[PDB]
Amino acid sequence: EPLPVVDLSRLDGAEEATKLRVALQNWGFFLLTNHGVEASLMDSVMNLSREFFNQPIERKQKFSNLIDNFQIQGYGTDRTQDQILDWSDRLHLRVEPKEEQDLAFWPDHPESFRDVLNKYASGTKRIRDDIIQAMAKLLELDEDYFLDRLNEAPAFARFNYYPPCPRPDLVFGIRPHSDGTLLTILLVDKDVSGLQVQRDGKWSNVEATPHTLLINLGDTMEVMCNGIFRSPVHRVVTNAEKERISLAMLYSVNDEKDIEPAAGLLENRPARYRKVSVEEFRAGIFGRGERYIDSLRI
Ligand SMILES: [Fe+3]
Repeated sequence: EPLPVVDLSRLDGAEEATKLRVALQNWGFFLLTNHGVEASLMDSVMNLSREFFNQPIERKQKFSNLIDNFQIQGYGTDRTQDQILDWSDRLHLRVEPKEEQDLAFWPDHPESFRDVLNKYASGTKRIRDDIIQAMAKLLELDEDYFLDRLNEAPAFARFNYYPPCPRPDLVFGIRPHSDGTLLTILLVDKDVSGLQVQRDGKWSNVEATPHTLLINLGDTMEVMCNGIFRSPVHRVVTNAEKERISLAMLYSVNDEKDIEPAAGLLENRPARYRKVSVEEFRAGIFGRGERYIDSLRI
């Protein structure tokens, strides 16, 4: 079976909005086409990123994360826990709110890197709003339910470089996990991403065609939608033949309210998840064998 394709051009109107529902229900991931981000900007994100990661280690470490919160920023794969078996180099940048940016962690070379990221992040923010408004409608909440919870909310840019692994094995790479976000927007450089999603025990490949985006909702959305849609467990395996690049835009909600299923979804529909503080939600998704939001089922 093929990866579901969702056309942002047509996301109003039952035909394409229902395609989104059957993709959220069956795959958890979907491929987004006609999303309004120009192809040459996506190319630049990928190419300038590759250029940043192919530098000598000394240049990259000038942006290395500092050590004295949970969401570490800068260059490295630390989480006294460097993640050697990820087989990956990483750059993590807080992009939103724009006020809270810290340019000491943004690469100054290639010269365009900052401007290209900020340009691409304006496009994915708009995609986030469109996707999330469609979902509110699917949930038969009103258009702007989440938009209000998305004000001054954190958004991170996670850049991944995966050099080839001569000895691929499942102990290497990104291990099975669900995202903690409200929404995740992923940009990959090639038609081999290594990204896989577990559906009813089975792992399926998630591949992007040229210049499309891979979207999934995270655990924040699953609690808020009372599990009507589920945050998918996924992993990124290693590759012996090619190098790979990706950028994930990681969209969370703000500190204001608490994380609980939407009241408008609760008498024949009891709440599947307990309410908890955004501060306790963060600590639990960063905080392991068992999956955090399971401990919220009740
Ligand atoms: Fe993930």
